[PDB]
Amino acid sequence: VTTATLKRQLLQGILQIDDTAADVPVTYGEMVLQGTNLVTALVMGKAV
Amino acid sequence: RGMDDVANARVPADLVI
Repeated sequence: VTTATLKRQLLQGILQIDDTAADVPVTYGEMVLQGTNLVTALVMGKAV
Repeated sequence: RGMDDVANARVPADLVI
């Protein structure tokens, strides 16, 4: 991560570009407590 | 105990009242 000035100074002749497009995930991956996890977080105070 | 929370024989012996 850098400034545009340093990016240009690096891309002109120092570094070489490999690719211009890439693949990226689109999911957040939520999580919630249910089942035996809710009952153990009220009578004991812990969860896994 | 439990962990399910969803929310005879004739024997001789004297008995008095």
